[PDB]
Amino acid sequence: QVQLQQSDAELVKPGASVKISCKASGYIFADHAIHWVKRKPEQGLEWIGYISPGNDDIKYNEKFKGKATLTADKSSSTAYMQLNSLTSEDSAVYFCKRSLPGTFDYWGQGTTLTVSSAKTTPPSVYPLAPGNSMVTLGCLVKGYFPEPVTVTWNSGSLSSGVHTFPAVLQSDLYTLSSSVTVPSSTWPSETVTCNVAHPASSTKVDKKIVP
Amino acid sequence: DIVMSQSPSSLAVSVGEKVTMSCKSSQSLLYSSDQKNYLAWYQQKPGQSPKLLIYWASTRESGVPDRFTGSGSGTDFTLTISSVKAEDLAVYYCQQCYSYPFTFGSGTKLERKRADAAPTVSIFPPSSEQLTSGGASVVCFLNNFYPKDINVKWKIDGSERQNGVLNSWTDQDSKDSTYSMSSTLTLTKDEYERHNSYTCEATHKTSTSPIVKSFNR
Amino acid sequence: APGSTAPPA
Ligand SMILES: *[C@H]1O[C@H](CO)[C@H](O)[C@H](O)[C@H]1NC(C)=O
Ligand SMILES: *[C@H]1O[C@H](CO)[C@H](O)[C@H](O)[C@H]1NC(C)=O
Repeated sequence: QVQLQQSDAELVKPGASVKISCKASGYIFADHAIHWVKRKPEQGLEWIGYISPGNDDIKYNEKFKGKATLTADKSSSTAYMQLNSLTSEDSAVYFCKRSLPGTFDYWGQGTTLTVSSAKTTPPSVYPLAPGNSMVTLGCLVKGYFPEPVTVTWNSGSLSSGVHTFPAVLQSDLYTLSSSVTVPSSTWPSETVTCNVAHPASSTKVDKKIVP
Repeated sequence: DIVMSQSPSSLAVSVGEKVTMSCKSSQSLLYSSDQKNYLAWYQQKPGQSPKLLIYWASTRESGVPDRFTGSGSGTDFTLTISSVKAEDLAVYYCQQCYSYPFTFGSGTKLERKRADAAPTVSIFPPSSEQLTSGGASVVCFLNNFYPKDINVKWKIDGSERQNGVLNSWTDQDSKDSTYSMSSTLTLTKDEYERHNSYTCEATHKTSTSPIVKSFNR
Repeated sequence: APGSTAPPA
């Protein structure tokens, strides 16, 4: 019944502004303040401020005064947060949430903000073959932007002993590797393929692992 | 500003056993007019919104299981899970609600205890394709070990190498509760071709001596 | 205010 529906993920350049929305339904919008909370990897949760649309009361964390603007449109039951002069420090998940901790506590689904100078870039995929009863192979997935990518092995049918590692950032571009472990008998006598998909560029790479 | 402190940063818990988590405030959160502590506990699981578990230090929010209990007063607070379940492996944050600005602790992540397991280590030369385009990434996988603490050391021609090494750690595996790690040494083709011997060494509590994997180009 | 909900301090 009660919902806080946030706007879609945002990807922007450093120095840009963004305005995130939070649409309330299933209750009377004016009855509860909307607080904004930043969830940034390795920086837990941080309170930004609130707007109380019923009495037009707005309060900011001092750190965000001059950086964030909170508004509300009562006619559309929507709260907004604008962030200006964006840097990579602003990359995070932003939540709107209702009221104080207690009975009315309720959260939006979150909006991801990525701030980067990089251009959308498909991955280059490089096969990893070795220089035991089991053998490990891999793929190196280099130079893509933005997240995410998905990696499968033989189209998902090689499901076991797969590890796809969190990407690391290098020159504004992401790189990761994926490993798969198969029986020695099956490789190289059978073909092993890593299948990389990058939704943002609509790209699929199928790279065969050659001994 | 009230400073909230949580320890430990993460905790390996035995499923089915009790866990206790601590939170400390730099200032008392006890309001003398109503005798309530303005302290809340939140759970967050990856890709999900925070969920309120506890407010006023000890009041359980609606739809929160009875195995969750908040206690304490003033500056010293505790969240207890009796008989922790796999679904409770998550990050727990305390938040003071006593004054603006609202401030949270840095969180306690619950991970699952299991038996110790040595890593499976494997090293990979750069692909001829990568070399043709002028690059040389040498990749080492340290797969399916427990516990999560591990040290990797690269050696080029017997000599320890620190620069150009990028490491990446998986979150705990949801099936077997192990950890994995990738260590990538990134060189230019020319740098790579100046040396002959590449070694990845992993030290883990499961052995006194390192697991050593190498190749010669 | 104490009327409208807010933190106590
Ligand atoms: C306090 O709680 C009431 C509902 O009981 C409203 O949600 C009000 O907006 C809350 N105040 C703040 C500052 O969020
Ligand atoms: C009432 O005022 C307080 C400030 O004292 C907060 O703005 C709160 O959000 C308001 N409550 C409602 C329901 O608008």
